[PDB]
Amino acid sequence: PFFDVQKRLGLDLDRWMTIQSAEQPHKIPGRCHAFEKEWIECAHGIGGIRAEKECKIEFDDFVECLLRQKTMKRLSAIKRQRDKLIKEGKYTPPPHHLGKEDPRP
Amino acid sequence: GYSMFAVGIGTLLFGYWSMMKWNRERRRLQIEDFEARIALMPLFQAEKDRRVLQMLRENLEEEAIIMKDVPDWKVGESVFHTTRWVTPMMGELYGLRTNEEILSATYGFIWYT
Amino acid sequence: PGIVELPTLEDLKVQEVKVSSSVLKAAAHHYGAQCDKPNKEFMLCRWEEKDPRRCLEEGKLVNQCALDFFRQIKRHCAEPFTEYWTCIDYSGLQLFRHCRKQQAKFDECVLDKL
Amino acid sequence: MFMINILSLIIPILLAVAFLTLVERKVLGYMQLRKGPNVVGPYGLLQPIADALKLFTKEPLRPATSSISMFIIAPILALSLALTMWVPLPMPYPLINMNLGVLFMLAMSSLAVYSILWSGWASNSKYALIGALRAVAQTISYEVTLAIILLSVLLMNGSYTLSTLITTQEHIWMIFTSWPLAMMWFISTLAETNRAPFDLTAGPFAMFFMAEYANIIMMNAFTAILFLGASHDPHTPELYTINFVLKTLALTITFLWIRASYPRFRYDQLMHLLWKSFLPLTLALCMWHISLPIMTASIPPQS
Amino acid sequence: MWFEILPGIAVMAACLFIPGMATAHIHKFTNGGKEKRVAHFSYQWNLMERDRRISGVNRYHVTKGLENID
Amino acid sequence: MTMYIAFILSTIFVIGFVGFSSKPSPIYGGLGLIVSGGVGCGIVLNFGGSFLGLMVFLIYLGGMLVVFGYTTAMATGDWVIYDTGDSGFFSEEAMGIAALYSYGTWLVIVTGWSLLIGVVVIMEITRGN
Amino acid sequence: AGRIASFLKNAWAKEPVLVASFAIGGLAIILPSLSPYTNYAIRINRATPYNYPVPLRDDGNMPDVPSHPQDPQGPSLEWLKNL
Amino acid sequence: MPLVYMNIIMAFAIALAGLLMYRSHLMSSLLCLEGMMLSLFIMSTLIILNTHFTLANMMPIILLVFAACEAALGLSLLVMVSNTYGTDYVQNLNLLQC
Amino acid sequence: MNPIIYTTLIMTVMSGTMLVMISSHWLLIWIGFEMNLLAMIPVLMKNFNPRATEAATKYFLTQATASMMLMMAIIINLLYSGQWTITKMFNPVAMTMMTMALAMKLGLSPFHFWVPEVTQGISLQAGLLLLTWQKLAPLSVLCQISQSINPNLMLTMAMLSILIGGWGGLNQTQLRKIMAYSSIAHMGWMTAVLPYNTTMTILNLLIYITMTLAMFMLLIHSSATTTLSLSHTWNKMPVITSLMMVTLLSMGGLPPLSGFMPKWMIIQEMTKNESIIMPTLMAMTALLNLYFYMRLAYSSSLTMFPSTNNMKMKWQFEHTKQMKLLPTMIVLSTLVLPMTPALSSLN
Amino acid sequence: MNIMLTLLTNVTLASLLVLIAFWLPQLNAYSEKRLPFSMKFFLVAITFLLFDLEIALLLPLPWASQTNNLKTMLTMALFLLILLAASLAYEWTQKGLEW
Ligand SMILES: CCCCCCCCCCCCCCCCC[C@@H](O)O[C@H](CO[C@H](O)CCCCCCCCCCCCCCC)COP(=O)(O)OCC[N+](C)(C)C
Ligand SMILES: CCCCCCCCCCCCCCCCC[C@@H](O)O[C@H](CO[C@H](O)CCCCCCCCCCCCCCC)COP(=O)(O)OCC[N+](C)(C)C
Ligand SMILES: CCCCCCCC/C=C\CCCCCCCC(=O)O[C@H](COC(=O)CCCCCCC/C=C/CCCCCCCC)COP(=O)(O)OCCN
Ligand SMILES: CCCCCCCC/C=C\CCCCCCCC(=O)O[C@H](COC(=O)CCCCCCC/C=C/CCCCCCCC)COP(=O)(O)OCCN
Repeated sequence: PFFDVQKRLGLDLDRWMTIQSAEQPHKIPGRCHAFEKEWIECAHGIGGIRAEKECKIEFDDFVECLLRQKTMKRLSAIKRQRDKLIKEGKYTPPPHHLGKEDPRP
Repeated sequence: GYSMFAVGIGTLLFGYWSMMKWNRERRRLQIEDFEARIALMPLFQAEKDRRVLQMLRENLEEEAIIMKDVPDWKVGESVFHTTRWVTPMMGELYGLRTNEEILSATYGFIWYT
Repeated sequence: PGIVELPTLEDLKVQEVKVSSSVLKAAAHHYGAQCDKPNKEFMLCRWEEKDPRRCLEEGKLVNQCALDFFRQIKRHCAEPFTEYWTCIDYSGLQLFRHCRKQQAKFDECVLDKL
Repeated sequence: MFMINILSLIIPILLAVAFLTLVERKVLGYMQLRKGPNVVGPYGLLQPIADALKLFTKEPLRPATSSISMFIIAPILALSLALTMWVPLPMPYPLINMNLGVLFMLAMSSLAVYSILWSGWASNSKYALIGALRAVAQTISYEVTLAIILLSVLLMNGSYTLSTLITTQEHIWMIFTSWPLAMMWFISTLAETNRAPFDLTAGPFAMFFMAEYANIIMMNAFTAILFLGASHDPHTPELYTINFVLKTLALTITFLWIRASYPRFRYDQLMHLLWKSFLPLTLALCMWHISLPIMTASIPPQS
Repeated sequence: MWFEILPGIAVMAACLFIPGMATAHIHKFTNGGKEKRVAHFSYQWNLMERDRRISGVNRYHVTKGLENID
Repeated sequence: MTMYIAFILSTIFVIGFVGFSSKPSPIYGGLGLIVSGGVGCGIVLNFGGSFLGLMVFLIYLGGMLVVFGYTTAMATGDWVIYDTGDSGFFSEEAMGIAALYSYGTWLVIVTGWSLLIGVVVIMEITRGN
Repeated sequence: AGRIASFLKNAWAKEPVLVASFAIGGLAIILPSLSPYTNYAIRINRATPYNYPVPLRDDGNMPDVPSHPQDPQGPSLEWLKNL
Repeated sequence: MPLVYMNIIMAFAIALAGLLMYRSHLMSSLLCLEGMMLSLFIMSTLIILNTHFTLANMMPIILLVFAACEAALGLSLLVMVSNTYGTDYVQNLNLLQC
Repeated sequence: MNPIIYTTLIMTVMSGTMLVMISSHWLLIWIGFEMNLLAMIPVLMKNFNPRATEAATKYFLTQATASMMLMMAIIINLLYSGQWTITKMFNPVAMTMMTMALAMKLGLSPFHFWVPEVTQGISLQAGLLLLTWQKLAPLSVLCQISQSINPNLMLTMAMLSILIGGWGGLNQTQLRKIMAYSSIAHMGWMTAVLPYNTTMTILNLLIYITMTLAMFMLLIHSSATTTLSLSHTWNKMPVITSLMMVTLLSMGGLPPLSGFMPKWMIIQEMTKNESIIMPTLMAMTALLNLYFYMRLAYSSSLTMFPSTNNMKMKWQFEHTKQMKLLPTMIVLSTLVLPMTPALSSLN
Repeated sequence: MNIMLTLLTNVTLASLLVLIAFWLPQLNAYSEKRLPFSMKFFLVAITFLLFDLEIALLLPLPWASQTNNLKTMLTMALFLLILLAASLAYEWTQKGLEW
């Protein structure tokens, strides 16, 4: 099946592209560098089953960074409630959200 | 026959030498420009941090005002289990702002030609 | 899970540097040479803390130091600097190569005065 | 004030390709020991207007049995590509400043063959289809060498930006750095636009003619910018505009001269010429131009 | 004689003179008498936005000089 | 906001895919494929990947679909997933793509060998006999 | 030796394009390993600052790291200026 | 998961269904395969650019190259079929049967 | 074709399979699959004829569809977890689609339809290579992700494959179609033990490869394609018919022959996981394979079919080319039961 | 946005001019009265496609020159171009470029 020639010879044929946080050119960081680093360090040398059971918090944070489903849900809820209130007329946006603010450098 | 080839090769060599000198000068000018940018960076970083924090604070104030009636809402609740600082998305800053600056922030660099 | 903490708007109030990008680029080299210590302290703090909320004081310090630098420039070498940054501003790419003459005048003036 | 800029870039190009026909007739006539059109108007100046009026008032010979859809689509695509292939060009400030201008020009030039293919397919004739197939094969074959030469030359520029080509050739023309690539590029542009010695072949006909001549002028302006750089003073762009226009006109006159001074190739002869004389030399010179900046430590700046 | 070809060519020259300078002039008129700022690499775009926010008129070409430093 | 321009382009992409998926008159299905490819390149360019979009528009449309048409004729919600910081004084996509020669030596080797074997295979198949 | 020279003379006739292409390709392959300026090109590429140089934290045992840009310690680009 | 990814996967599924429908004209089958490939390219490009996975920017180009090669191969086979039958109808390939 | 070109294409096929097996990146695995498919097509078309062309185009269509499905699964897995390494799939939909892609590549039912026709159209040499070598990459990939595969899908596909192979083998007369259905049934047997023990999968793969290599070499030695052409063999080389009958009995699972080792062992493993109904069903189904193997043996060796006069001339000429490793293949496929525990070598 | 406006203007102008040229002569009433399949064309099309793919591989060279791994980048670029040349040579010697 998997004949690990690379680890036997220390060649690094294709291991540099496997993860986001592995020696990017000009040290350009990935969007989720910190979360991936945390999860990788949590799950190293632990085994698949134990990594799945024990490092679930880090993987959940990593997936949240990748897809941001919960952030989208929260923003959508806030926007919908604001729209409902502005339809009923009990809420008025501040000048900052109307373009009348004073911008800063 | 030999003269034509000699003339061509001489022109090639002269062009190569001139381009070598000019390209080295361009390298030096590029390094100078990059050093100017490096010198100017920290002020821009400080201003960016201040602007991001102010936008987040304004969004938090508006969330506190709006979410007052929602029963189970916790104002300013993080969605990450960790307490580490997380860079906000475009939507986390410009979520409640007007649409024109939303478009500017998300598309100005790509659309500027 | 948890509540994020954000500094109050009174903590983010500081005297902004209200000069344009071309003006900043004109004096970028002298600004980097003279104002190096607060800038380096702020940038090291930014890279070590990995948190914008833990580096507000250094940001205020770098703003104040830049304002002091520009006040000195305004006090001593206002006119050569004005010509230099006008020339830098005219170009689309804001190239230093265009007007080395004005740069030389500004450099000699600021070496004479400060 | 952007639509004004687009119109002021479009209309003069159409007028230029209108008067290019008159200029070509005059040049060929005087090279053939005669005069060109000199009866209509002062010196033939009114000839293009008369030709356009005659073409637009003549009944079209629609086959009435082919696919009208592609028949009307093909001139649209040809003219649209010919007009849109002018906007990246810096003279000296491009209308639309793009980082990857050269790749955009290459992509549009590659798309240009769809008009030929669709016109041949919708012509509803086996002979027209065969002619379209030969034209398509020739165009794609020569565009391969066009692309290779373009990247090999740009290796000394630093990036794909067209404006930077003005900065690279500030002190010396790129004609001296690499003349063999320039000559092969000139022949490739001749063969791409179906011009002698490579021209084997009312309304839509005029559409296609304008598209072809606009492509001629575009290719020549691109060659002038790429290989014959002009000094650019930021405080007076009129000097650069005049120099660039003069070089483009010189190259167009050279095109007409070459058409008037040579016989024409066969199809197999030109295919052999490309595949067995240009491509090996193109690969060798591309390797040489890859290796040269590293050899001489003269890598161009931008990245 | 041969110089009779010159008129028509001249017209083409004019028809090729019109675009270039036109753009240049527009690029000045819309941008306060200066060259249009090019923005590659996404760092110069941040500079343009900073100038736009600094100016107070919402135009980047309005340059606030040293007189604004108080 | 531009009526969800990313969503408009995605819907037009889906419409073109439906149009050419019915497989009517393979030349017309081809035309639908060019339309869909142009829309997809528009999506990629709008997102920010200029080089990859131009790569599609050059390779795919200019060469590969053109060869397809040649052979046929011979026969009978958004804007929220984006970033916050800047890319510096370069384009990240161009640097990552140009890292093919300094990092991806293995990828270059295998792709070149595959292309050479593809040439050999095409010659062997089309030889006939 | 004689056969190789005769073959080269034969190829230079009736096939100059292939001879020129092979000569240029061979030169482009061979020459960079001999040119002394390639290390200069590598050094020039290395000396271009693309990212902000993050300062190190002082601990009193860094004599080679300058405390100010003007200080003599650190790499110098005088060789590039002389080029 | 935003609507753009959903639309791209929907396009891929539609192209797969078109490939598997098989009315006639094997050229249409090849066109459906290449539509699936184009959808794959778009989706991968969006995913890689969104997360700033810099070193993965190589992946689309490589993909495209290989896929295009396959297309070429497929076309060759199609040609031979026509050269044996005079036309490329799918129903003509019925000599071999289970 | 030219011998050098044929050798180069064979090296490229083997290199693609090796790249699939030795790589830890999904993109590199997909590249290996593409290289294998690209170089495998001319091997089918070495003897040009309409049947070979049709078989090659069917194979190309199926493999291209499978590769596209595999790439889509890789894309979804990357989307839901930014990982390129071949490990736990981290997504149910991606795992399902990748399982279908690998089933298409392998030939498991209901994606089995292409195997009999492709085997029938192409030659014996091409068929031998396709039947044994092709299985190594998809099986390695499946073994590498066996901890994530859904047992229901794999088990039902394996059961369907065994049923379909057993039923379809009864009707066929041509030997190549019989071999195709035999391969389908053997892969149904082999993929059923993937969720439990991959070592049993590898052992069954090795035993099946040895048996089918021996049988295909015997069929090439006595140039017979249909059943009657094989029946004529006894008049010239009776030893070949006897060895072929012994190998056929081995392939049916009859003890103490080697072909009994996998099935038995596989059953044992599924009995350790309290799976009792399924092994019984697969055994009673493999009885059908045994039946049509026995019919072939009756036709070939155990009875003497009528001969032809011209066969006399074939008595005077000897087989000029001898294929090495045929006796070794026969011995390894018939008399290696007593060394069953060597499977602990994690072969 | 600017490029979209430019493309729309170009297409609109071309379409308007084409339709007016098609319809201006239509106002005035008037009388109003295969097998071959050459293989060489397909072969040249396929060769162009494959060389286009190799050019697509070669394209990022202008940015590949600034890597500090000049030896490795140079080796890889020359390897790609050598493989392109070898493919052309194989096509040449086996009579793949004949009409
Ligand atoms: C080792 C076994 C040799 C015999 C078996 C060969 C099996 C098939 C041949 C293919 C295997 C060749 C191994 C090449 C692996 C590439 C990685 C290794 O070579 O290191 C590279 C060294 O590069 C070398 O120059 C590779 C050159 C090899 C390519 C030239 C010939 C290849 C031919 C292989 C067969 C292809 C078809 C046949 C062609 C004749 C990396 O360079 P480095 O700078 O440290 O790292 C850069 C990354 N950073 C930025 C993180 C530091
Ligand atoms: C008929 C039965 C099959 C016979 C097969 C042919 C026999 C001849 C093969 C010649 C030797 C085979 C291998 C050559 C030795 C060097 C290779 C060695 O390094 O490989 C090791 C492994 O060695 C081989 O696996 C063992 C080969 C022995 C096969 C015989 C077992 C058959 C059992 C039942 C029949 C009894 C024998 C009958 C006579 C041969 C490395 O193992 P490792 O990389 O860490 O793990 C990879 C596997 N994983 C991924 C699943 C974990
Ligand atoms: C010390 C290191 C130096 C590095 C080496 C670099 C030096 C290289 C020296 C040689 C380079 C010369 C390459 C030039 C291109 C070669 C093209 C070629 O050879 O093809 C011709 C064919 O070319 C043509 O005939 C094309 C004619 C097309 C009509 C155009 C007529 C030319 C007149 C127009 C002037 C050209 C303008 C060029 C400048 C353009 C300005 C932008 C030969 O073909 P055949 O005669 O059939 O022979 C092959 C069979 N044995
Ligand atoms: C190791 C470097 C390789 C990379 C550099 C070259 C890259 C690109 C160039 C090669 C492209 C492909 C070449 C394909 C070769 C095909 C050969 C062939 O078959 O052509 C022969 C003819 O070619 C030959 O004669 C054999 C090869 C010709 C010479 C080859 C090279 C000779 C030596 C080169 C080096 C010279 C010495 C160096 C001098 C240095 C300066 C002092 C048949 O002629 P036809 O055109 O088919 O017939 C038409 C007329 N009826």
